[PDB]
Amino acid sequence: PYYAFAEPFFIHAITHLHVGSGSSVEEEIALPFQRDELGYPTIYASSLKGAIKSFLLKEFPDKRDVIYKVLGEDENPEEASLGTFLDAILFAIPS
Amino acid sequence: LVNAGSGSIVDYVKTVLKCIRENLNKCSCAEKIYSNEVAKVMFRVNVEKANVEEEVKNSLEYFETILNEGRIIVTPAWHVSISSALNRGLLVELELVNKHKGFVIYAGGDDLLAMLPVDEVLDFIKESRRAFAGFGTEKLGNMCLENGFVRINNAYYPSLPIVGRSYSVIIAHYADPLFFVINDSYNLLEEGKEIIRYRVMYNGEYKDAKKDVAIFRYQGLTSVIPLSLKRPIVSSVSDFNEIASIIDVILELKKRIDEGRISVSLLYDYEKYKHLIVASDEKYLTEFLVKDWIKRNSLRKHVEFTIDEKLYGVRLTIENYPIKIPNDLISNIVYTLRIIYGGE
Ligand SMILES: [Mn+2]
Repeated sequence: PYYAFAEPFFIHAITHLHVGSGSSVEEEIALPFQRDELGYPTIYASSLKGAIKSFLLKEFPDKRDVIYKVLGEDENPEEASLGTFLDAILFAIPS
Repeated sequence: LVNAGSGSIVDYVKTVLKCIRENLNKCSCAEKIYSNEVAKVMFRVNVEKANVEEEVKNSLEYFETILNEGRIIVTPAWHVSISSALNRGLLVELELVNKHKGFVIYAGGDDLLAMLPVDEVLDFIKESRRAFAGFGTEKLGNMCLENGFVRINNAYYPSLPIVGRSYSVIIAHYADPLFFVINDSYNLLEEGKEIIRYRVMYNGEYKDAKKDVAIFRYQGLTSVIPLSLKRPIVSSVSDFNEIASIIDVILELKKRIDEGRISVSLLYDYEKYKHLIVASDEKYLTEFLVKDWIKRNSLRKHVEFTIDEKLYGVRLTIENYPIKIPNDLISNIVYTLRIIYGGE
C-alpha cells in the first residue's frame, strides 16, 4: 500500500462556489471558474488543500501538529506532507 | 575634427575639409584656405617665414590620410589620455562598488568583476554605466564627476562618454560551483555582446547596434537591457542622462511592486498585451495599452507611472543562438524583473 488511507469523497455545493482560474488566457468572462482538460469545471487540489487546511487549522486548534504533519508546515518546512489531495472532478451538475 | 578646435582656427579647418569635400581639389582650393592663413600671419607684427606651400598641403594631407584610412591617427598623448581616464573611472567604480556592499575580485580600468547582493545590482549597474561616462551626482571620495569629465578639486580630467559598456549579471546560489558561474558570466559577456542586435536611430534612421547592453541570467531565464539607444551614445551634454534610462524604469517598477502597488502578476500578464502591442503601429495607442496592462495590476490610484514611449518599437534580435530572448524591450524589462526577484 503506497497510501495508508484512501478517502474518496463528494463535494456537495451548499451555495454557489467560485474557485478562480489562474491563467494568462484571455477569456470572455473576467473571472472564470477553474477548468479541467475537457473544459468542465474542476477544483485544483491546490485549492482544495489550501482551503481545507486553512479551515482545519481553526476548527481543531489543538491538533495543529497532526495537521502540520499531514498537510505540511507553513512557513519553515522541513519535510514533505504525508497527505495528498486529488483534483476535484465534476461529478453531477444540476440543470 | 571641426569641433576639436577652439578659436578662429575652426574656420580654417572646416574650409580645408570643404576643400577635401567631394574629392574637390588639391593645389587649387589651397587659396581660399590660404587667403585666411596668410591673412593671419599678416595679422601680426613679428612673423619670420612662411612655407604655406608645404604647410597647407601637409595640413590637408593629414585629414586626407585620416579619412582615407578611417581612423584618428593615434599619438602617445592619445594613449596616455585614454589610460589615465581609464584609471580614474576605475577609482570612481571602486567606491561605486563599495557604495553597494560589494566585493571586488578584479576592477581594473575598463573591466570589472564584483559580487553584490541581488538587491542593489540594478542600482549599481545604472550608476556605474553613468559614471563611466562622467555623469553622476555623488562625491566618490575626493572625486566629484561632472557631466563627461572627472572634477578633482578644480582638476577636470577627461572620461569615456563615447565608449559603451556591456554588463553581465549572474544570479547564483551561494552553493553554485564558481567555475561554472564565472564561466557563464564570461561566456554571456562575450557571446551576447557580439551576437545581439537592438534597434537604434542615429541621424534619424532605425538602424541596428551590437554592444552596450546588460545581460541577466537566472538559472535559465535571460534578458537584455540596452544601455544607450543612441549610437554616438552621447554627443551633447543633453544625452548624458539618457544613459541607463531603461534601468531606472525597471527600478521604479520594482519600487512599485515591492510596496504593494503592483502585483507580480504584472510579470506574468504582459504576454497577452505583447501580441497587440508589437503589431501595433501608433504611439499613443501603445501608450494606453501598456497603461491599461499595468492598470490591471494597478500601480496607483489615478495611474501615474507610464513607460516613456521611447521603449516601444525597440526590437532586440539575436544571431540564432541558444540564448533565447524576447524580441522587444518591455518583455525584456519584465524578464529582468523576474530574474532580480527570482534571486530574492
Ligand atoms: Mn571580448
